[PDB]
Amino acid sequence: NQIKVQEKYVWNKRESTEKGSPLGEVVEQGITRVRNATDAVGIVLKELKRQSSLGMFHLLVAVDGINALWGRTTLKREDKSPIAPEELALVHNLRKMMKNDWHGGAIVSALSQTGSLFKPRKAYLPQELLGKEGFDALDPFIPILVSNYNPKEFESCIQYYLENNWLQHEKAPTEEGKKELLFLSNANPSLLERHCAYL
Amino acid sequence: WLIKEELEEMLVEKLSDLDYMQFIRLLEKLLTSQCGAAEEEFVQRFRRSVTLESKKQLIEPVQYDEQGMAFSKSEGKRKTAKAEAIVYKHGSGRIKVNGIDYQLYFPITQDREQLMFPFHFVDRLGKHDVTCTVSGGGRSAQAGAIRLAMAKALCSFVTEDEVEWMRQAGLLTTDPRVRER
Ligand SMILES: Nc1nc2c(ncn2[C@@H]2O[C@H](COP(=O)(O)OP(=O)(O)O)[C@@H](O)[C@H]2O)c(=O)[nH]1
Repeated sequence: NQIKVQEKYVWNKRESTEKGSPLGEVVEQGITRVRNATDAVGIVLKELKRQSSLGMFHLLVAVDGINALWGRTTLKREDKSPIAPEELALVHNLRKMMKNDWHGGAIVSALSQTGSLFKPRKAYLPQELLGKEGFDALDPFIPILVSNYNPKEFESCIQYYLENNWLQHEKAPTEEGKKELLFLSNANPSLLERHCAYL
Repeated sequence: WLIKEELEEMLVEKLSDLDYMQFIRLLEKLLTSQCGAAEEEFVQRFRRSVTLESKKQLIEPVQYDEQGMAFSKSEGKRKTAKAEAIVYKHGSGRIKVNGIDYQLYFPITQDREQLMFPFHFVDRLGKHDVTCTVSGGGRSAQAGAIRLAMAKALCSFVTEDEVEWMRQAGLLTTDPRVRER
């Protein structure tokens, strides 16, 4: 309700959003009529990127699995032809937000090979997952490395699971069980969580 | 004890079962008494050696790398998979399979448990570093070959009793089961 549009958006000949209306209306038009949902998303982005520059609010763009934008799609036409990511309006409008042509906010993203298309299981580095086009788009950027648990973090996570009584095996609270879990997971948070799930 | 036929050979005289039993009983009685020197070499004349001590695992020599770190190399084979492992005397529990971390090279937990089995059996998880190269076979065959290689290389840094415990646990025997025609 505080954020308001600066243009007249025409959903159809009968319905339009007038200048100065709250942004929520636009969202509502996307939530009520799905036909205009995709058009409603882009407008929101178009507004949020612009108004944040004016200084009305601070904007955070949190995109998880950002590598999808500059890759390949598994969506097909009716002629069984491949569709490129840029041919999707939802993907096309979200690329404009990743460009550093606006101020008043920060862009944070996380890579992900899980659910990625046409990538090997062991690819995790920025260029390998992003592609040349993705690296060129994001460049310049600050990469931040996320690693496996160090011994302090591993011990604290196991203590958290024990405090929640989530390790029911009698040998789990002992020290030998902790060494075995450490070796089996290699301090990987996801493998440790999955192993502790059924113990 | 000296068997009947070679007792006959020593005596150069044919003898029966019962008199052989009587002689063995007398020898046992002599052993029971406080045998002095002449007695126990006399008995040793009639006792052969059981040279079937299967505790003959070959302990790999300890080598030293250019950095001065001590290590041991060994080989292993399971089905068509063939592995060669280098185990370092000191380490933090890091295993590198073909230059890849073991949890990345072996997604399946079963293979990781197989890689655990040797070190866990002798209570030195997290005390060694392993650099192994495996080729051929499949996931389970490669895991088994690497397990055998690491056990044979780890024999160098453990006691003889622990080597025997590993042998009795089946950690030092090549699996001979392969596909049949
Ligand atoms: N239904 C509707 N959608 C609009 C309208 N204006 C912008 N949009 C959508 O909101 C997005 C804003 O992105 P934009 O700045 O216009 O980039 P452009 O598509 O290349 O022209 C567009 O991609 C449209 O999908 C409008 O007047 N009516």
